Amino acid sequence: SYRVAEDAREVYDENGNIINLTSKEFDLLLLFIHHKGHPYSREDILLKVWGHDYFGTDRVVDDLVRRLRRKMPELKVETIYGFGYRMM
Repeated sequence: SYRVAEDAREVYDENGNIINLTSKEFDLLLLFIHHKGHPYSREDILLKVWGHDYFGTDRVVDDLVRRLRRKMPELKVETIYGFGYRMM
């Protein structure tokens, strides 16, 4: 339902509306779309999006996912309760 330009870091919906993701939102999108079905824990996402020296709340991951899903409601992201997220 989306055209994802990984060079321009832009997303276009099926009608050609531009969807502007932040850099972390785009990184998260790439984790999902190239690994469909894979269960990502919150820590897994943190290490790949925030890096190796972040020790704060994992609720930043939940926030990032919600922002991505509000910007891209047709994405088949699913919450894995108590664990993390996957995209089908």
